[PDB]
Amino acid sequence: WLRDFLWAQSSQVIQSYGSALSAYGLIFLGAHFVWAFSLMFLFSGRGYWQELIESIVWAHNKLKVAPAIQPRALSITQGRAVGVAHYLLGGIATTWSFFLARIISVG
Amino acid sequence: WTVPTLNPDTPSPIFGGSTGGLLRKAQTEEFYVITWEAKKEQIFEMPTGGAAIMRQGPNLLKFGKKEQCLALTTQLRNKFKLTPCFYRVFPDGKVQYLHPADGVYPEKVNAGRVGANQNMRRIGQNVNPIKVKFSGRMMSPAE
Amino acid sequence: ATKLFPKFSQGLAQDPTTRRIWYGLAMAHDFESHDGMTEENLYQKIFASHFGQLSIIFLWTSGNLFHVAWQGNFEQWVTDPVHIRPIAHAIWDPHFGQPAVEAFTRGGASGPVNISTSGVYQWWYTIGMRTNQDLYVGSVFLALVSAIFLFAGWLHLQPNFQPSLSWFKDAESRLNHHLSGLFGVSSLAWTGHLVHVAIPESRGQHVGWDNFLSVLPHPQGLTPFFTGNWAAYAQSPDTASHVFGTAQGSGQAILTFLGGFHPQTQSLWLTDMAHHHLAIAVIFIVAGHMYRTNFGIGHRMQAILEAHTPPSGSLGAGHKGLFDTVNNSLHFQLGLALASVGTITSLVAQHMYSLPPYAFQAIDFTTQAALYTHHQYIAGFIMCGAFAHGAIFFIRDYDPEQNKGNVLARMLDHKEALISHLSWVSLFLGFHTLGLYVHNDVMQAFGTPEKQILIEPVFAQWIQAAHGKALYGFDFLLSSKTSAAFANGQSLWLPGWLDAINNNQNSLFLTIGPGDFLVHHAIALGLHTTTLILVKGALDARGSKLMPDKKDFGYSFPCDGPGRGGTCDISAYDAFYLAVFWMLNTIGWVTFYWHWKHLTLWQGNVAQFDESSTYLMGWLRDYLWLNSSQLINGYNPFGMNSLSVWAWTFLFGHLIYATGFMFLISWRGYWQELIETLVWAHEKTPLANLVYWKDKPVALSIVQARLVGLAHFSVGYIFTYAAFLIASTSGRF
Amino acid sequence: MKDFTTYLSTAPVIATIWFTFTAGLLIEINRYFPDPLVFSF
Amino acid sequence: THIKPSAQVVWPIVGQEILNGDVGGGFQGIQITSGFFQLWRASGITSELQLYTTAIGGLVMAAAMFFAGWFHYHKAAPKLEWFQNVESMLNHHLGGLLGLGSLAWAG
Amino acid sequence: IRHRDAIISHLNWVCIFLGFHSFGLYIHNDTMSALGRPQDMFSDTAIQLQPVFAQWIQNTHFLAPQLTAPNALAATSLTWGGDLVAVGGKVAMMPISLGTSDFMVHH
Amino acid sequence: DIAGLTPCSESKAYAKLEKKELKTLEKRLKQYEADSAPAVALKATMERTKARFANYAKAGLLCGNDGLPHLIADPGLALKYGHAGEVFIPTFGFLYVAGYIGYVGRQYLIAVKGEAKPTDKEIIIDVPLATKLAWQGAGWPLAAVQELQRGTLLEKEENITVSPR
Ligand code: CLA
Ligand code: CLA
Ligand code: CLA
Ligand code: CLA
Ligand code: CLA
Ligand code: CLA
Ligand SMILES: CC1=C(/C=C/C(C)=C/C=C/C(C)=C/C=C/C=C(C)/C=C/C=C(C)/C=C/C2=C(C)CCCC2(C)C)C(C)(C)CCC1
Ligand SMILES: CC1=C(/C=C/C(C)=C/C=C/C(C)=C/C=C/C=C(C)/C=C/C=C(C)/C=C/C2=C(C)CCCC2(C)C)C(C)(C)CCC1
Ligand SMILES: CC1=C(C/C=C(\C)CCC[C@H](C)CCC[C@H](C)CCCC(C)C)C(=O)c2ccccc2C1=O
Repeated sequence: WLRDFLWAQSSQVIQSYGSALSAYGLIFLGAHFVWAFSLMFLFSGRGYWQELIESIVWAHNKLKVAPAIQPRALSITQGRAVGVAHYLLGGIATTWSFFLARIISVG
Repeated sequence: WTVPTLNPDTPSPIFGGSTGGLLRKAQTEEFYVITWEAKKEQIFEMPTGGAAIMRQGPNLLKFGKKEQCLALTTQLRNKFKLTPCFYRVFPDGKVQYLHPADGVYPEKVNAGRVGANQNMRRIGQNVNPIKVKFSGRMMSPAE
Repeated sequence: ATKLFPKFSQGLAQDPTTRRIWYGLAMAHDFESHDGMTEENLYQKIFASHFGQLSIIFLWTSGNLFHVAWQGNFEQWVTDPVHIRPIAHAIWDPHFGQPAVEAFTRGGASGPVNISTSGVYQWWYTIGMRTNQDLYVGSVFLALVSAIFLFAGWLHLQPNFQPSLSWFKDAESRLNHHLSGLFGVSSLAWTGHLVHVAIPESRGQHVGWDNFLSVLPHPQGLTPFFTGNWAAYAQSPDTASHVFGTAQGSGQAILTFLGGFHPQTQSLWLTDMAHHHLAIAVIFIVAGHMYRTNFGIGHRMQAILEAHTPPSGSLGAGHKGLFDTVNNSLHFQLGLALASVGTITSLVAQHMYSLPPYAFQAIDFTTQAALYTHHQYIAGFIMCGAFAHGAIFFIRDYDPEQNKGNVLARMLDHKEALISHLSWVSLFLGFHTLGLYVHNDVMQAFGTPEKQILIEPVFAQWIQAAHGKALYGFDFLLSSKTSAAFANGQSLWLPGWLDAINNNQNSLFLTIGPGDFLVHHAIALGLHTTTLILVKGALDARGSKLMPDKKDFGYSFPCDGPGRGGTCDISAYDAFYLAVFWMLNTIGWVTFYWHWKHLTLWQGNVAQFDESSTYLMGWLRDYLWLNSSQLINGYNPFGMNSLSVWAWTFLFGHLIYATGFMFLISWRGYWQELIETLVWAHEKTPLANLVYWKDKPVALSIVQARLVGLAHFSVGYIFTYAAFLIASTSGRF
Repeated sequence: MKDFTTYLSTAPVIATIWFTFTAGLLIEINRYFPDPLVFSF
Repeated sequence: THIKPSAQVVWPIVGQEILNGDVGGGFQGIQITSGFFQLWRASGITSELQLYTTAIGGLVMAAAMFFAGWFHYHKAAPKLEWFQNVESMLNHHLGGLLGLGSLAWAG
Repeated sequence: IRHRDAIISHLNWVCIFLGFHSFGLYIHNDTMSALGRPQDMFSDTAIQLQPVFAQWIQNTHFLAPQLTAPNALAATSLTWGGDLVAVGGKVAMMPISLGTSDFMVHH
Repeated sequence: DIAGLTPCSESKAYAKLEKKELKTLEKRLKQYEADSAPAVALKATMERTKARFANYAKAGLLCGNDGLPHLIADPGLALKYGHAGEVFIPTFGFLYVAGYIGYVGRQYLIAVKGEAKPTDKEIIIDVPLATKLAWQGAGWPLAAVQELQRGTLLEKEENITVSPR
């Protein structure tokens, strides 16, 4: 499945640059981006980002640009939801780009 | 008030059987028994799973974990307004009373229960972990 | 009841669950969290553990030597070292098929063997070894050395030899000795070896134990040394017609200053290596006579630190109180050591490829790739551990009252500025590097490669031209023929240095373009973000606004509950944890850049990198997709070849990485209820409830499964890239 | 329609309007000045 | 059998006119994969005007649905005992929705 | 809810059983073909796991118009078997064979 | 000839790339009619390509061995050899706008701090105030340096820090 499906049938999506299907290659790469971006939310936890955020809020307070709506890290449930959303979006869109770029050319 | 002795003659609610009941922990280490006197027959919710019918009068119920007994305790206290009291039973027959350990429920004062594990300082007045280093076991500065 | 395995922790030995086993496997070397541990006993157990690590290292080198001597072809490799492959060891796999035995029979062997990519062949050939007997003897000697170190570790655990605590806290004599003897006399003896053995063996003359008291390293022995006529030792260097290992164009000098590369090995001369280690030896021996010992002269480091307080207290109390801070803290010294070791491991990597020391290296491409990727990933892990132990210092060893006003407290006083500025740098670099890469991607997609943001790295090119690379025409310092830096070193290193740096066939100061610009800025992104995470964890190790009592919970604790909005991955341990991902990504970018630049150099196709590396579909297609062609065809339904092991390993790492995803995304509480169901199933299944556990099945804890997912992740990352590297480089070359 | 104009003053509607305006401005700039790689004019 | 189904034209703004591929029929656009052309041929459309009026009918029906939501919330909203007539809802969704709908589509 | 433990325990066991006997087959083939033992793989050639039930159903629906659906002129799909329909040179639909690979992927 | 780069006006790979792209577009063009929408579109794209290449070659860009224009980020090398409008001038062209955005945001925040419910003027934008500040913030460098010189740009250490500062 690596060789003869995911590597062989990927020749149409990664060489689509400069052609009509180039947007498919773009959404290939961007979907690979979003999928991996999801891993920032799935592998991590809120308590790190709250402390990073408050060290940033210190810099905003120092320059008198701290917002009235207090910046919080996303909920735990929200972190998992964002992560699964970006994961599904990126993976499904990677598959979408790969499928369509392959099959519009060879089919 | 005095510590009540567990009555084994107390009947149990009408339950049709589950799979969330007792395990080998009951036979080996410990299990728990919760009792309460009901005014009517009410279908309550078992913490193990499924619904059982409590009996009019006293009831008794076995559980493998104290959290189960206190879950049912808050359910019977909040939804049915009862006053249950549970124990800890050991397989050798030793019974240990647990929840209203003074007679009244722990959120209410009793005028004579002793304060334990109370640090009389502020949480920021705790020492640094360098001062409690090499105290034998790994020890928190709260001690 | 109470168990026996965690002898070092009685709280774990009373655990009725499977958590005892894991946490005892993972608290074994945290000696300061042991039961009944004192500081002196801590230092002593660490002394013995260092002895054990030394013994293990030396046994490891002995095993490499032994297997190269036994199952390798070293006597054959020294004959034709540009066309014979290095054999690591032989394979006895009863699972092999006949095609696999037919396929792993490489390098002139009589059976299946593994092609060495560790470079030990080139190293051992450079330092004077030409025989399998030499490596056999070296293996025996290093195993005896390992035995000696093991016996010493047992010995210095004995009552009359158990060192005192102050002996460990004695830093001035340890530093003096580890600078003079361990560093400079070791370099002196290595220069003695080079001069006596390695250089004459490179000049064809065999010099072994049996004749090194009977032959001379120089035709005028030691007369030039004791009469100050030291240039006589740079008399007749090796010519450019020299061939390594024989006496064709040999030369008689032993301490030259030629610079550059040997023309036949494309590696450094052994003669300026000897002069190098000689100068290093003298400098380290003079440096080792600095600190105060039992002889009345020297420095006391506490005095240097306490005297180094600037006026205006721009540093606060200066370094007052830092001597007792570093001396009484093992995590501080460990973090400094890991910082320095990782930085010099990065130096080893960045220099061993451009200035390749070992003969017939730079022509073994897979060896170069493996060595660089290896030492870079080692450096990344070591540098992450540095900050991790800095955090553990802040928690376990830091005293705010003994560091009252010094630089180390001044860090914690302005920690928010450090974290926020590191965050700004990371944010800017990521925004802009990704933006430029996506822009070039879109321009390639829209058929217009001429609209890319191709920024010429003129700063690094200016540096290279200052080093004498005339490709860019800055004509600045060493490329300027009419300069002072050029005219002064012309009787010295310069001729070879410029012949080696203006040659575009070696890795010495490769020419760079906008792809190099973009990927160096990606490297900056990774470094700054990794150190952001790590520095943040170290500084907020003691407290945050979400948790100001974090020091009271230790280094690695799971969380502070769902309260106060949520406190998941709030420890410093989890900051290190999240930084390991960004480190693996940083080093992956680094090694991708290295491997592709060198795959295009070795194939003569640097134009492919100069064109495709400016956009990320170039990196995907022309690097990852293109160079995977032989790897994944290592085995097909038609058959297999020697790359099948690397294909299987590739898929192996792809499995392990993804398996770490399981411990990384799914968290404990789904699995604990699953295991509750399985406990019911086992207790109620007939003929199987007869068999019962002694340790209660529980799910992996939070911190534990974090570590486990990180380990599966790192192992899969590393194995996948190692397989890809070795297979895409060994498949071509 | 004080409440309706308050609604249009909300964060997402104002962001939609402002980014629609910004994107349209950049788009019309890139139409009337195609392929602006450098500042030559 | 020769012309690629396309129904999305891209504006020529920043170079994305390369996405207007040579699909066929003297056309330049994005080759759609939703299968609307086959569905329309199977419906017997054979004219772009019928698609135009179907679009206008769809917009009319959309406005009708939104008017219906506003009505059945703000003007005349049903009681709980109306929703709870699942017997009627099933009888109707089976006779008229899926029965009469299939009958009309058969017609 | 009273016997959810039995439910989930048997479901867990079947998930483990299927994971092993469906993916470890792929791992076994990877290990065999990597070791150079293609006669030890799970293939249509070495160790056949033929999907005989689905093959029988294919043949039962291919022969359906002859016996069990006499008023049908042909089968519902050409995927059961028989002749292919090719339109415009391209294959519209043709019989689909199932072998060991299909067994493994279905599992 | 800064870093060995050839100017794009005399670069050969640059011209080869122009010819390649135009050859691709005319290859697409030959399958269409004289005056059709695809033909006019491809002709317009060819003209845009020709104008783009001409304008990049006119602007004095430096091209590499690949024929692609390479930008010069160094001021001093850009100001000397006439490449300031590549990275250097657009640098300040960006920074004006970016500090303008940031200063308008800062001014809006400081403005809504004083109100009764300051958080509701952040989910619901006070568009009058926002537009007034967005118009009067065009002098953000002068006002920013004047707020900096008075000491009223930076908050004192009333900032919320942590237990170990
Ligand atoms: C972050 C990195 C980055 C950078 C530096 C650039 C830079 C650029 N891109 Mg790339 N791009 C990026 C990321 C990036 N992009 C990403 C991530 C994508 C994928 C979405 C793209 C996709 C992309 C495409 C598809 C195209 C570009 C284009 C461009 C160019 C645009 C020039 C322009 O619009 O002139 C604008 C010039 C100005 C002077 C406007 C400045 C802003 C204001 C208006 C100035 C103020 C004046 C005045 C006071 C305003 C009046 C006030 C008003 C309220 C009335 C420039 C080279 C175009 C191009 O040709 O590139 C060569 C192009 O076609 N980019
Ligand atoms: C001359 C006397 C002397 C010597 C030789 C040593 C030597 C050593 N001591 Mg000892 N020590 C001494 C005096 C001395 N010490 C004194 C006086 C004290 C008390 C005051 C101590 C107290 C002490 C403690 C408490 C410990 C040691 C330890 C060690 C070991 C350091 C670990 C190691 O192997 O890294 C040596 C590594 C290097 C030399 C490499 C660095 C050199 C350069 C910079 C690296 C780059 C080039 C590289 C070498 C190239 C490699 C190429 C190729 C070969 C691969 C080493 C064996 C530690 C140990 O291992 O315990 C057993 C330890 O825990 N020492
Ligand atoms: C000279 C180097 C050095 C030294 C002496 C120490 C020493 C110590 N470290 Mg530090 N550390 C180091 C390097 C070092 N570390 C590096 C390089 C890193 C970054 C990777 C860290 C990161 C780190 C953290 C984050 C923590 C420590 C901790 C500790 C302490 C206990 C270690 C422990 O739990 O043992 C037991 C450790 C293990 C059993 C390791 C788990 C297994 C590893 C991941 C290997 C798995 C690989 C796998 C088997 C490969 C299979 C391959 C196969 C599939 C083919 C101890 C003081 C801990 C501590 O002090 O607690 C407060 C702690 O929390 N260290
Ligand atoms: C592809 C995956 C990926 C990406 C993009 C990032 C990105 C980032 N991480 Mg990392 N991270 C990842 C995986 C990833 N991470 C993983 C797997 C882990 C392990 C859990 C971590 C752990 C980690 C830690 C521990 C930290 C970070 C930090 C950061 C930030 C670094 C600053 C930076 O470069 O800003 C540049 C930002 C980007 C490149 C991403 C934004 C993308 C574009 C530019 C935004 C706009 C797109 C578009 C217009 C919007 C469309 C949305 C909508 C309209 C549809 C940045 C957001 C650090 C941080 O927060 O410091 C600031 C930090 O402390 N991350
Ligand atoms: C313009 C006419 C109008 C007006 C003034 C109101 C006014 C009101 N409605 Mg009514 N309503 C209307 C039309 C109207 N409705 C219609 C047409 C429907 C049918 C859908 C409803 C259905 C309805 C329900 C079911 C409810 C209300 C409620 C309300 C109250 C507050 C609603 C609110 O917060 O709106 C602000 C909300 C919006 C602007 C959301 C609009 C969502 C639209 C319909 C869909 C857009 C989706 C979009 C395509 C997604 C794009 C994705 C993006 C990322 C690109 C208020 C009394 C609520 C109420 O009484 O609670 C007390 C309530 O529960 N309304
Ligand atoms: C490649 C990644 C990977 C792998 C191998 C697994 C594996 C598994 N998951 Mg996990 N999971 C993953 C990613 C992965 N998951 C991710 C990314 C998520 C998203 C969060 C999840 C979420 C998740 C949930 C939510 C659940 C699982 C479950 C399962 C199990 C079901 C299959 C099974 O038991 O078959 C048997 C095992 C395998 C197929 C694994 C491969 C082993 C092969 C066959 C070789 C065996 C080696 C053999 C013993 C030789 C040993 C050698 C010796 C030297 C040690 C299994 C342990 C389920 C579970 O535990 O309940 C059943 C479950 O409920 N997983
Ligand atoms: C957390 C912490 C820690 C850790 C930390 C770390 C880890 C750090 C690192 C750091 C690092 C890692 C650093 C690095 C640095 C570097 C440097 C500083 C460099 C320098 C350089 C130079 C100076 C150069 C010079 C020169 C040149 C330029 C070239 C040529 C030659 C010469 C020499 C001239 C500890 C434990 C301590 C504790 C506390 C806190
Ligand atoms: C799935 C889906 C879809 C589609 C769907 C469809 C297309 C459906 C259809 C449906 C239908 C198509 C329906 C129909 C219906 C109809 C009706 C409902 C009618 C009625 C009528 C009536 C009611 C009448 C009556 C009468 C008359 C008038 C005659 C005489 C008698 C009587 C009275 C009876 C889509 C993809 C888009 C999206 C997703 C989902
Ligand atoms: C990155 C990350 C964060 C930090 C993400 C931050 C808090 C929010 C991300 C961006 C927000 C949405 C700001 C974007 C801008 C605002 C919408 C306001 C608009 C202002 C202008 C840009 C228009 C978490 O809080 C988290 C929590 C639990 C598990 C994983 C994670 C996690 O991975």
